[PDB]
Amino acid sequence: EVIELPLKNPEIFQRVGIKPPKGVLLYGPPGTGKTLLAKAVAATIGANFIFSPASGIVDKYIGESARIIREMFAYAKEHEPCIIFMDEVDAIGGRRFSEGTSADREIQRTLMELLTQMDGFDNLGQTKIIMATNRPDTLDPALLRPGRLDRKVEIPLPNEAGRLEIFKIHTAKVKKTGEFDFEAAVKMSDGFNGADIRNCATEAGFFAIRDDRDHINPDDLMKAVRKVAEVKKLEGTIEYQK
Amino acid sequence: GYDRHITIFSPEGRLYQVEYAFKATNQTNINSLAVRGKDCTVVISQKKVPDKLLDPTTVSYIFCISRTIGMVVNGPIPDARNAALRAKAEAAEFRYKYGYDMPCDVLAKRMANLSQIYTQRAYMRPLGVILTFVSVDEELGPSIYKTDPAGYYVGYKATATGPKQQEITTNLENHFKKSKIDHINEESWEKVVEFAITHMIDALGTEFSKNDLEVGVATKDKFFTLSAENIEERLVAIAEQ
Amino acid sequence: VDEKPTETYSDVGGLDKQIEELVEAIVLPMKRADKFKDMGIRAPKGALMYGPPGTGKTLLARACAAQTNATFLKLAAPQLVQMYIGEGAKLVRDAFALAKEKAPTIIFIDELDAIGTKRFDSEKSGDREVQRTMLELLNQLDGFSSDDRVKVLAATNRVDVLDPALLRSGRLDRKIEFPLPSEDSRAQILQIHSRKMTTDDDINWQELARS
Amino acid sequence: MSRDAPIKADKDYSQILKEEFPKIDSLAQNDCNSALDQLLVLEKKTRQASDLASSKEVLAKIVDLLASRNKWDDLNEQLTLLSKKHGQLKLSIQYMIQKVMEYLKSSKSLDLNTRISVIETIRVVTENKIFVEVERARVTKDLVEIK
Amino acid sequence: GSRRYDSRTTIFSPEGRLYQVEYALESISHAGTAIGIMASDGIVLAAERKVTSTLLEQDTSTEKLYKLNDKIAVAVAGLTADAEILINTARIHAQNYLKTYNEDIPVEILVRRLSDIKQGYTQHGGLRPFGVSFIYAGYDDRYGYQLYTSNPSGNYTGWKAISVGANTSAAQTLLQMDYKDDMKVDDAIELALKTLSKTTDSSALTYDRLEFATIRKGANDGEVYQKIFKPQEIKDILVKTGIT
Amino acid sequence: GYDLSNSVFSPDGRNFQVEYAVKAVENGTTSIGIKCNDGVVFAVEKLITSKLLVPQKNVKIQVVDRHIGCVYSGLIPDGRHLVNRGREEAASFKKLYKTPIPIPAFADRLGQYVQAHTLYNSVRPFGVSTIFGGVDKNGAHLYMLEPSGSYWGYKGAATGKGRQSAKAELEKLVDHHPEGLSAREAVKQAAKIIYLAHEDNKEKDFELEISWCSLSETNGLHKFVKGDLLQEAIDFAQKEIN
Amino acid sequence: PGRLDRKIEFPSLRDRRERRLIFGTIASKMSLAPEADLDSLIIRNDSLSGAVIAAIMQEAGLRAVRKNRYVILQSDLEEAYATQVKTDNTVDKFDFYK
Amino acid sequence: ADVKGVCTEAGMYALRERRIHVTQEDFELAVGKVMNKNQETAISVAKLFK
Amino acid sequence: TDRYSFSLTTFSPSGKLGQIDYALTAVKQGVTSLGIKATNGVVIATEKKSSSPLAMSETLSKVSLLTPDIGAVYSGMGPDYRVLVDKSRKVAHTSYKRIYGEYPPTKLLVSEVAKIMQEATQSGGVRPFGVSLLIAGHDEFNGFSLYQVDPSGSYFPWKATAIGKGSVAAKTFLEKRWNDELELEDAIHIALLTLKESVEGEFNGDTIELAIIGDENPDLLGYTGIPTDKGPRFRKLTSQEINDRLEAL
Ligand SMILES: Nc1ncnc2c1ncn2[C@@H]1O[C@H](COP(=O)(O)OP(=O)(O)OP(=O)(O)O)[C@@H](O)[C@H]1O
Ligand SMILES: Nc1ncnc2c1ncn2[C@@H]1O[C@H](COP(=O)(O)OP(=O)(O)O)[C@@H](O)[C@H]1O
Ligand SMILES: [Mg+2]
Ligand SMILES: [Mg+2]
Repeated sequence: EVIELPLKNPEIFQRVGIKPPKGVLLYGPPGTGKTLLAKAVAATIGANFIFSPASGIVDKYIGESARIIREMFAYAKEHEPCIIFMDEVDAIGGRRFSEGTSADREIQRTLMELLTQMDGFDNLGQTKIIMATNRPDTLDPALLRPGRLDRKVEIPLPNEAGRLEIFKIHTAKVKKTGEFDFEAAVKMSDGFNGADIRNCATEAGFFAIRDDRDHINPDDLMKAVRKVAEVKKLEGTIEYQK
Repeated sequence: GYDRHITIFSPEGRLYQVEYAFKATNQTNINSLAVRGKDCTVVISQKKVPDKLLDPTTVSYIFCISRTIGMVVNGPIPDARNAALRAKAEAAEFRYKYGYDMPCDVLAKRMANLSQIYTQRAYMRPLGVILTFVSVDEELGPSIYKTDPAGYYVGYKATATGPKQQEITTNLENHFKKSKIDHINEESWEKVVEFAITHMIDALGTEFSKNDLEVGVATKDKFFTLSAENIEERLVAIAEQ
Repeated sequence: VDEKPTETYSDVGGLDKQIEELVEAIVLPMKRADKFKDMGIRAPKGALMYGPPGTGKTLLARACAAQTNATFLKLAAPQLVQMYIGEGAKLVRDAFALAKEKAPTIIFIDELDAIGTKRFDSEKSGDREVQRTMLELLNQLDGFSSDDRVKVLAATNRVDVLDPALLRSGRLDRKIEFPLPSEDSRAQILQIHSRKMTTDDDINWQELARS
Repeated sequence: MSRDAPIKADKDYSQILKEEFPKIDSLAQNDCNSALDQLLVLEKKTRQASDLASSKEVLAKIVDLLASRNKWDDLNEQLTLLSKKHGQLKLSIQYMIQKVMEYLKSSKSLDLNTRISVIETIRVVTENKIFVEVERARVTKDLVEIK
Repeated sequence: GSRRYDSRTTIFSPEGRLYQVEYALESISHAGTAIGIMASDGIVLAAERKVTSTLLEQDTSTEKLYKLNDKIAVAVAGLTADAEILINTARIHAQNYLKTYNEDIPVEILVRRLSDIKQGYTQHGGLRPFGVSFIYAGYDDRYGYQLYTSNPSGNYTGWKAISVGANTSAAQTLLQMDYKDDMKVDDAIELALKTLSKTTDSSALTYDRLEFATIRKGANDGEVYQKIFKPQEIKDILVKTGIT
Repeated sequence: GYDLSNSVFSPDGRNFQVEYAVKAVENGTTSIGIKCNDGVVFAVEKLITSKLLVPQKNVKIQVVDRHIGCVYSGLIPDGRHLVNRGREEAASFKKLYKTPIPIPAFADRLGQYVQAHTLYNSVRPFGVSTIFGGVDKNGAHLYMLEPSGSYWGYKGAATGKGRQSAKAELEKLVDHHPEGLSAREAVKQAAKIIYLAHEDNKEKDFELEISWCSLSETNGLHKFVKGDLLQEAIDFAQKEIN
Repeated sequence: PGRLDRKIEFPSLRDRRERRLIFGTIASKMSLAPEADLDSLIIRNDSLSGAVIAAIMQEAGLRAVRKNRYVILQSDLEEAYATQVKTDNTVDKFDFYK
Repeated sequence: ADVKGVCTEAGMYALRERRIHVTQEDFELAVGKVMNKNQETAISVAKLFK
Repeated sequence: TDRYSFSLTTFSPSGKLGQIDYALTAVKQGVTSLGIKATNGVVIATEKKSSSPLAMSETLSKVSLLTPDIGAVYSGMGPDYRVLVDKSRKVAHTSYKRIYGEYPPTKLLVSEVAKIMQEATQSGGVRPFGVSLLIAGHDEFNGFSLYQVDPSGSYFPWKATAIGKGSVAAKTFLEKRWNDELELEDAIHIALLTLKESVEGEFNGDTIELAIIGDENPDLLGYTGIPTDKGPRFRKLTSQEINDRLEAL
């Protein structure tokens, strides 16, 4: 609604005489598929795509990070329609310093250079940023402000029958004899991340493959959704969000 | 440094050590629902026992601190016992020096004050339990006072505790909005149990059994608990409502 | 590539279970990839190996890699910690690009306690070189490079230190402890060492194992 | 739903009362209330499945009366009352409604029916969220044509 | 456990110097100016408050001037909170001396006792010392009027004119040029006000932010009258000396 | 940090020092407690580390009062201190209220004591689990007390390395007798599940110890199982596992 | 001063009268509920910066597309108001800091 | 610089009033503006202190 | 063992006692409270708040009675006031009602509670109480007085003051609204109107807590036929009474 709808049709947004909606912030648990979704949105619309991790732009050479996003931006302004994926912005996040070292002040400059491109004397057109953050608490109010960012998308865990919807994509792929224990499976894999449902299927096929068949029997899966669920909650994130 | 490792103030003015106490009472995953009747106070709480080899009868969270005043505990059972022991000792003491048994209000306040002292001391850890005290006093009527690990307490029309307690709040809020009074107008204590069970099913979506429930009722001048046989009569009586 | 021909598991004595786990994790997908492909399930992204030094782990990946016919890469995380931000970030990026190139490959990373823990997000937390290299590891094991041919093996000393977000399923899949050798296991590890020299009926390895 | 005991036992009873299906019918011809009293029992169960079988019987009974405007109020009302309480899960009672809703359509042969029927249907579905809502609008819509 | 959270608060440095005492002197420099001037007929104590506001009642406040006994009052420069303990210790000690010898406490004895407490706290217990500096105005028969300064380490030094708290250096230098031994209490009142107008802790010096007290032997029969002037009696003297 | 002491605490609800202390108990000796109709039958796996040892002359079973068996695992000095404390508590109850201490009352006091050491950093938490029960005036009871300060009623309990094997067969023992079993028969069943829990300790060799407090046999006194009865239990367990 | 004698500090506290003026400018660009009382919104807003109010019109006109209109009504505005201003939870924490 | 700051500040107010000549009133506004910057940081150690 | 005797409150190298500065932050997180001294009474007022709609605020007191003629009100932490109110009543009895047979002067009481603060910043194992108290009262030797107790261990008399999160704004309100002569009636009307801007929720008399140290009430005396004694000068206002003063704005 934020991203795709003004890129293909800006005609409706100009007609009404509202400003184009721009900026989305993604945050959620680990494993929930922010990357999987980043990868997906890029296809759907077909807009030009720069997947860049934000821990990837950092160099001890000052203003190098500021240089990198400025060029990325100039490229995006040319290559419209374009969505710039700033993934894991939490790396160059945080705020303050000036009693820090000049590495921090550069991170603060880069963070600020971001700030220059979006709004200022430069603007977005049919450029567009998606920022992904894995912790919103590393993330700073200057980028949680309306301005930056119209819709703040909070992505939960996959719901009770959301988790059942993911099992369907995956159990489609497999060759099986017929599994009818999928309802049962989602009661045991409750409190799960989607990363770990994918792990549920990979384990079941281990047992199938070890027994030397290519079929996943339902018994292989029952055991499998229990084998992942014990060790998951033992080493669980225990993330806190805003 | 040590502004989160002991009970000293931080630049924020907020005691992180104290916050951690409230982040351990919801990890036992026990919900409670407590309602004031017209002549009674009823409290029902979870008693999930997932084992064949634990005796379910001895798994409990309702401890009788006075003969008239029950106490229901949400949070870890070592700290529960210590807080129960201390509360019983004080309630007895009040009879001894003032010539009548300790009120619910003051018993709540006394544990509240001890909780503050335990977060004043930097080597003493506070007891990380949320205590609900249910009674019927003769000078306060049907009463609920709920103390918390920090040392704060207030009275209540009704209250809930646990991770899913927001759902319980929705039911209670509608009930007292429509009635336009701070209690349930029901003159039979048994039917206040029946009502309580109904709203527990509504809130959590969970169908209860007699071995998932544990019920405490303070009527006038006595506190008793229902046994699982008696709780089953109530569960059959839901079908007769 | 610093592949030496197979060490061989016979010669890595004791600890039967550890040997059992590596076969299941690595060789079974590499050989039986066709079955994993038809099914459309993914071949392990990583296996975490953790436990005290000298439990044999090195010997084992070097044996496995020759058998499975993947190259042996040598990567050690305590080195990659530097004072220079640029220089320190660079070799992570180099090692990722080179691995995919030389793929299929077994990357063997030693002592990932230098990626540290991040559990905080305060002003100081490492200045954003310690936090930052944790997130660069998360992009290694993110599926923006195909990790079904690459197989990431890593060794670390404790995981209790390390933040548990990095540890989840698809980071790292199997979480495999390496305990000390037991009484009987000690005797097997002693014998193979002794097998190398002159071996005689005077010596009893069990005797030495119990003391 | 829960345990393994309700699936079998409840089903077993519905079979036993389905062998006693002619009994319910014969009494319904003598007085409505006698046979009605049987439907109440049936639609209190704990397995979802045994109520599928039993929600045929709720539809059939009022068909044997043929059908009575006064009696119509109660049947649709009883359903609404059962929905709030439980319904054997709130998802369960929506498929029950869906079965009885086809009967409402085809009962139609008076103005008189049409008017009473729109008053029952509008109410049921305000707390539901499925296909019931399409059907409500449609039967409402017969009275629109007349309007 | 207990040793985990202790950092060894009171210990010497390689210079020999006690961390908490060094720190304590900084916090007394935050607190307002207090000046004492010993005349040959009294002692003038004059202090400018570290707080002033139009909503602050300063007309009943005696937050710097406190009487320890009938012939010994103090002015306070430092933490008011910390000072309160020593003030009530002093009252107890002076009354104790009166109880046992039926004679008024000399100024030397009372100051020494307080000093011992401050030393004691850095010596043992890990306690912070009191971060206050007092100027004692006192009369005794033997040495007459005696003026004393005490520092947070727990040592006392005699003076004729001295300043503690804020602007100690500036106040001292003006006093050196103006002070004479032929000064009377009248002259000392004028000097104190002028010095505080040049060492003012904002951009104005006012009666309502001035606490002022003398101890004068001009009371009949050689008796000593401690007078703590009200701010409107200060105001009268403010127009007399021509500050206003 | 939050793991230096035991009155540090964490937002995760963990207390670390206490959880660490359970690891000593989990590497302790196998010890079981069977709730019987007439009493309780305790049995403990006693490892034979050398041929130099004197058999049945080292005990981990100390009697409290004349009717409470107590058998513990983890650190032996620490557990012997906890039992030493509870011999005083039993004496105190007997002094003041002139009765041998009831089993639920005894549990309450011990729980308080173990609570105290997790509330102060100037003393060290305990790292032992005790299994104690007996026959009192309110019937036979069985309690296991965690080093956390938590106890419950138990129809079967176990602790030590071989707790996995023991508990699994205690489920089956309660499924053999859902209406409970005799104390006399439970001698032979205590033997059987120590033998099966010695398959977790089959690099080692063992001595079987059994002790009971039951109304039917020992008349509500805690005694040791010895002589021909003990040897019968050994012979029973031997044939079952063969 | 002399580097920078003019120094303008920008508030967000504002005035009631100040919020009316932001609305008008917006309204020129896209009229918000031009058949209903605008003035309720002004009263209700009480911390909002100029930015939040720009986010309001734009998010309302997102909702315009859904509802399938080319006009923004007061219902759109009220939901725009409801959210984007309820971030954090500290309700629980402040129970014991009351 | 602070002195200089008064001169410039003073001419904002005169300009608006549409009177060229500087006056006592133009001065009182001008010293109040320049002193504002300083009074605010001086009330927090002059009030609500210990 | 115990070895906590090293003071938690200690000097920093930039001066100031660090621990009490931290504690003062907690006062400006708390509820807002204010007190205006009239020439014919004192009014103290605070806002009641609740974390649940099912909490009762008639079982919640934040203005409490220390003695019949001296009331107190806080801003800061709930728990810390809860313990300290009991200790305030206790020291008022031990140090003047068993020695001089009467309730302490307002000056005397304020000083004593500042000592309790002081010794909770002295020695280990004790951190300060994170409250500031307004202690308004009446004694017969200095009339009405309004004090403000600091978490420092010091006090200050004021003519009108406020404490809490909205203190700074509230005191600017009282600055124009205070005068040399005031009435108690108009003092109340100022106090409610100021606390209107420091309450974000309801503004009913059920959620606004008001108390006066006005003049004696001989119906709260509890006895009659002694004309010498004067009833409680303090009088907490019930919710209905507060609603009348809301209509009197
Ligand atoms: N919606 C989905 N349907 C199918 N599989 C999914 C879905 N969501 C996630 N998964 C599975 O879980 C994996 C983990 O998701 P992903 O790699 O995007 O994590 P993330 O939330 O970005 O974490 P980090 O915080 O490490 O960046 C995916 O690679 C995919 O296999
Ligand atoms: N199980 C084993 N049998 C024989 N020697 C072994 C065994 N494990 C370790 N060693 C010896 O100890 C050395 C260190 O072990 P290595 O594989 O390099 O370990 P890690 O990765 O655990 O630090 C080996 O080079 C070998 O000499
Ligand atoms: Mg990712
Ligand atoms: Mg190695």
